[PDB]
Amino acid sequence: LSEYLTKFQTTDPSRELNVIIDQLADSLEALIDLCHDFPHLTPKLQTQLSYLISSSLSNLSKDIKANLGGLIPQWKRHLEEYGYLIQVLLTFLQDELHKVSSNVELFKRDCNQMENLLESITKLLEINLSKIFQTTPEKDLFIGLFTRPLFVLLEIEPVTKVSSLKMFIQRILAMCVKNHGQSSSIQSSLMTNLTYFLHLSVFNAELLKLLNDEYNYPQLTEDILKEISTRVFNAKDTTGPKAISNFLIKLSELSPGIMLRQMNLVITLLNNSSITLRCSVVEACGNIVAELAQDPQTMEHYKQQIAVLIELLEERFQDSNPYVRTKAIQGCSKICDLSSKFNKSKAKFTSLAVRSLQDRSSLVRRNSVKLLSKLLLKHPFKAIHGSQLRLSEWEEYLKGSESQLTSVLMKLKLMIVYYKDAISFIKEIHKSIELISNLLFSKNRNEVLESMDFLVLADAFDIELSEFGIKKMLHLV
Amino acid sequence: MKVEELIIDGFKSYATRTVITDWDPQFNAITGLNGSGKSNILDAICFVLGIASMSTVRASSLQDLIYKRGQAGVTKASVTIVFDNTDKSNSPIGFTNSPQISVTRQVVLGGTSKYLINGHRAPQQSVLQLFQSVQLNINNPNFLIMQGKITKVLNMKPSEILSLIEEAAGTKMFEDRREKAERTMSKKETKLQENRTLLTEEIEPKLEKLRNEKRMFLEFQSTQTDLESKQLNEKFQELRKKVNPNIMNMIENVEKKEAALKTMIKTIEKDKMKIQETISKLNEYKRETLVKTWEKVTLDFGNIFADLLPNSFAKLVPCEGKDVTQGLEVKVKLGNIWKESLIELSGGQRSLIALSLIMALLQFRPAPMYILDEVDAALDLSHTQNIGHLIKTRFKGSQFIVVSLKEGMFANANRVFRTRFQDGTSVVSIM
Amino acid sequence: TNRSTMMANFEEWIKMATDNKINSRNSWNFALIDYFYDLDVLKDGENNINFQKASATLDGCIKIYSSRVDSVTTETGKLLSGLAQETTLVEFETIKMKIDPLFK
DNA sequence: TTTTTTTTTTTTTTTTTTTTTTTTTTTT
DNA sequence: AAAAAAAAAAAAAAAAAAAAAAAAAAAA
Ligand SMILES: Nc1ncnc2c1ncn2[C@@H]1O[C@H](COP(=O)(O)OP(=O)(O)O)[C@@H](O)[C@H]1O
Ligand code: BEF
Ligand SMILES: [Mg+2]
Repeated sequence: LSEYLTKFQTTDPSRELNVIIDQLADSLEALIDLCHDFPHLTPKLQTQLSYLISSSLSNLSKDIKANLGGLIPQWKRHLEEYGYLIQVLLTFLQDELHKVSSNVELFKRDCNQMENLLESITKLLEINLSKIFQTTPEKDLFIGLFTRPLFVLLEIEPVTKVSSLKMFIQRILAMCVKNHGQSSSIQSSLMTNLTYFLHLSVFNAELLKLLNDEYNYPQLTEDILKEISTRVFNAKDTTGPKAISNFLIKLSELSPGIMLRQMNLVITLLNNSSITLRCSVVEACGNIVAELAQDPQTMEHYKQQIAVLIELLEERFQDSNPYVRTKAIQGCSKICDLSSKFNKSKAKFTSLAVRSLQDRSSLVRRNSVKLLSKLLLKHPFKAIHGSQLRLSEWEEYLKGSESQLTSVLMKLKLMIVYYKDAISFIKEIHKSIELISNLLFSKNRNEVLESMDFLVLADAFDIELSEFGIKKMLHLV
Repeated sequence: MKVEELIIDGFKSYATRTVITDWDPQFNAITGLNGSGKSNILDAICFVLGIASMSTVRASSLQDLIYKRGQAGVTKASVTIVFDNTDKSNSPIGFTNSPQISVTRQVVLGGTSKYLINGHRAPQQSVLQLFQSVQLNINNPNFLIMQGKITKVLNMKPSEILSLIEEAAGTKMFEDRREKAERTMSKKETKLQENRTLLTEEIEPKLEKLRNEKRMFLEFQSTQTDLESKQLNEKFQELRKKVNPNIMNMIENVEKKEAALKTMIKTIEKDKMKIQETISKLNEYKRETLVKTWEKVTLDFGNIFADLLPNSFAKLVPCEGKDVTQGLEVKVKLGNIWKESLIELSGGQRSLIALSLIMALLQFRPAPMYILDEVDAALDLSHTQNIGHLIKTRFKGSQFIVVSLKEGMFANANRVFRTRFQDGTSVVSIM
Repeated sequence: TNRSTMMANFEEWIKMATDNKINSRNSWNFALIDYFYDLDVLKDGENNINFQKASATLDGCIKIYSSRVDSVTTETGKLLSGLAQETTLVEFETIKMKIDPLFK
C-alpha cells in the first residue's frame, strides 16, 4: 500500500478488458496495468471501464450495507485496492482535463464519467467504514486517497463552475467532516485553496453552509473563522486577502448566525491595513444584522452581539479611505430598509449621514444622500398621525400637547418624547436638504442625479424648504 | 492614411465646432488672408498626432491652445482626425482589421491630453505607436515643415539629418524602442533578483524546518498505532507541540509551487536570452538596411535637385573622418564647382534643396501625408509654379496639405480650402 | 498548413498586445517570443526585415516579459503568505472638503 | 425576469518625462 | 582677455497602473 502510493506519486487492450468484465461479474495486476495507460488508450474503452468499476463499487457498497467476526480483513483489503484504483482514475481524469479549457465534446464526456464516479464514491462513503479500519492512520490515509484528488480537481475552474460536480464534492466533504472526524485536514485543505486561489471562496462558503444546515456541525466553520482571524498577510500578493474577503462576504450573506459566534474574534481583522479585508468585515457585520433582524428569537438571544456589531457599524464611518465608509453606509441602508425596531439607531444613522454629507469622497456623499433618501421614504414616524411632516404643523401640535399636559401621565410622556424625536428628525432633514442643495453643483453625474432624486422625494414628502432645492434644480439647466 | 475629415472645436481661433470634409487624396491646398487660420489648421492637425514640444506650435503651455486661455466661456478644446483604411498596405499594424480609424485629443482646464481611438479612451503612448507605425512620428518629423523653417532645413545638425534618413525604411521607431525595452528589462531584473533573494534567503530555511517536522510525524504515527502504556500516553501528550498533523499535504503543495516557480524563473531567463540575441541580429541587419536607405536617398536627392535646377547637383555624405552612422551632411555643386559652405547659398536655393530632399524621401518611401506651411516664401513665381506642377503631376503618391499665399501652387490644386476670420472665429469654405 | 496557423496566431497576438489586453493571468498561454526568435515571420517577400512588424514583436515580447515577471512576483508573495503561519481610525476633521451657467 | 460576465468610467497612487539652473570646458 | 558648446542634478508637470462602482449585452 505505502509502496504503491510512493511509486504512483514518484512516477490490443480490448481483449483483456472483456476478460476483466467477465471475472468481476494475477488478474489484479492486469487491471492496474490497463488502467495505467489512459493517456494513450482510446476514449471509447475508458467509458466502459469507468462504468464497470462504478457498478462494481456500488455492488460492493450494497453488499456491505446488507451485511451491516466475519471476513473483515478481506473486505478491508478489497476496499483498499478499490480506493487506490479510484484515486488512479481521478488523477488520470483530471489529467488532460487541466489541459482542456486552459475539445468541448471530450469535456462533456469526461464530466459525465466524473459524475458517474461521484455517485460511486458517495455510495462508498455512505457506509460507516469506522470498524473496518481500527487504526486512525489507516483511515486518514484511505480518505486522503479520496480527498486529495478532489481538491486537485477543484483546482480547475470549470469544475467549480459546474453545479453537479460542485454539489457532489460539497456532499462528500460534508459527510467526511460529519462522520470520519477529519475536520482538521479538511480545514487545512480549504485554507490552502483559499490562500492560493480566488475562485474557491464561494465554493468554501457554500460547503460550510451545507455542512451546517444539513448536519448540525458548526465546529469546522468556527475553526475556519478562528484561523482566518489569527492569520497574517503580506503586502505584495493581496490575493489571499481578496479571497478571504470574498469568502467572508459570501458566508455572511448565506449563513450569518453561525459566523456571529466567532465574529467577536473576527473583528480583530479590522486592525489590518487590508482595504479588502476591512470592507469585507464591515459588509459581513451589516449582512449579519440585516438577516438576523428578522427573527425575534434571534434578537432575544443575541441582543448584545447585534448591538456591538451595530455600534461598530456606526463607529467605522471614520477612516482614511472612503471604501469602508461606503460599505458601512450600505450596511446602514440595509438596516433602515428593514422594517423593524431600533429607531434610536435610525436617528443615529440620520445624524451620521447629515454630518458626513460634507465628505471629500463623492462616493461617500452619494451613499449618504441615498441613505437619507431611504430614511425619508421609510421613516418610522408614519404609523399614526399621517405620513406628511411640516415644521410649523409639528411645532403647533407639540405646543398644543404641552398646553394640554399613571396611564395618562405615561401617555403624555410618550407623546412628548415622540414629538421631540420627530422635531429633531425634521430639523436634521432640513439641514440635510440645505446641504444637498448647496452640494448639487458637483462634477459627478451620478452624484447630481442622486441628489436630484433626493430633492424630488423631499418635495413629494412636503417640506417647507423643498422649494429651495426645486429652484436649485431649475437652475441646473 | 488618406484623412477625409477634420473636426476642430475650441482650438485656438476655431472656437465653434468646425468640420471640414471632402479631402481630395491627391493635392489639398489652404488659402486665406493673414491670420485667417491656415497655420491654425496645421497646428490643430499637429495637436491630434501627439506633439510634445509645446514651443513648436506657437504656444507655451496646454492652456493657451483653448480659444482664450481658460477664459471667454470656452473650457475644452477637442481635435478629431479621421483617416481611411481602404489600402491595407499603408495601414497600422495593430489596426488592420478596423477601417476608418479616428483619433481625438481633448484638453480641459482640469484634465490634460485625453486621447480617444475609435471612441475608446487610450493612453498617449497608444496613439504614439499608432502614428509611428504609419511614419507619422511628429516628435521627429520627416514630412512636416512649419512656417519660416524651410530656409533653416540646411541649418540642422548632421545628427538630425541622420535621424531624417532613419525615419525612412523603418530604421527609426527602433532605436528609441530598443532603448525603452532595455530600460524596462533592467528595471524588471531588479524585481527578479529581489524574488530570487527572498526565494534563497527565507523560503529555504523554512524548507529544512518543515523537513525536520516531517520526520517527527513518521515516528508519532507508530506511537499512535501502539497507543490504539501510561508512559507512552504521557510521551504522546508531551509531543503534541510540533506534531503538525497536516504536514504532508502542506509540504507537498509547497514543493509543487516551488518547482513551478523555479520553472517559470528558468523560462524567464531563457526568454531574456532569446530577446537579447534577436535584438543583436536585428540591429546588425538595420545597419545594412540604413546603408541601402542612405544610398537610395542620396541618389534620389541628387536626381531631384538636378531636375529642379538644370545646372546644379547635390549629395549626402558622411563626416570628414567619421562613418555614415555618426552623421550625414549635404554637399552642393553649382555649375562645375562644389560649394565648401552652405551658408552662402540663397534662400530660394536652400528652399529648393529642402524640397528636393523631401521629394527624394517621398520617392524612396512615400509617407501617408506631407504638410507644408508657407513653402514658397523665398521662391519666385516661376519656381513656385514649377514646384506646384511637379507636385500635381510627377510626384503624386501621397496626400499634400500645402498652405500657400501665391497663385503658383494653388492655381492647379485639386482641392482648395479658403479661410476667413468671419466673426470671432475662423471658417473654411470650398474653393 | 502550419504557416497559415502561425500567421493567424501572430496576428491575433499582435492585436491583443496593441489592445493592452495582456496581463498576468494569460502570460503563459500566448508565447510569441518564440516567433520573435525565428525572424521568418517578420520578413517581406524579398528576404527583408519588416521593421513595423519587428517593433510590434518587440512590444509584445516586452509586455509578456513584464506580465510574467509580475506573475512570478505574485506567486512568490503567495508562497510567503502560505509559509508565514493599529489606530486606523482618524479624526473626522481631515475628512472635510475644505453662477457659472448664466455668466457663461 | 434574474443572474453572471464584460467594459467602461470613476479617483488615487505612483511612474516617467519634462525644464529648469549650475558649473565645466576649450579655442581664438 | 574673451566668446559659445556641453555634462550634470533637482523641482514640477504630464501620464500610466491599480482598484472599485455603474452601465449594457448575454445565458438560464
Ligand atoms: N491661443 C490662441 N488664442 C486665440 N487666438 C489665437 C491663438 N493662437 C493664435 N491665435 C490667432 O490665430 C491667428 C493664426 O493665424 P495663422 O493661421 O498663423 O495665419 P496664416 O495661416 O496666414 O499663417 C493669429 O492671427 C492669432 O491672432
Ligand atoms: F534670396 Be533669393 F530671392 F533666392
Ligand atoms: Mg502662419
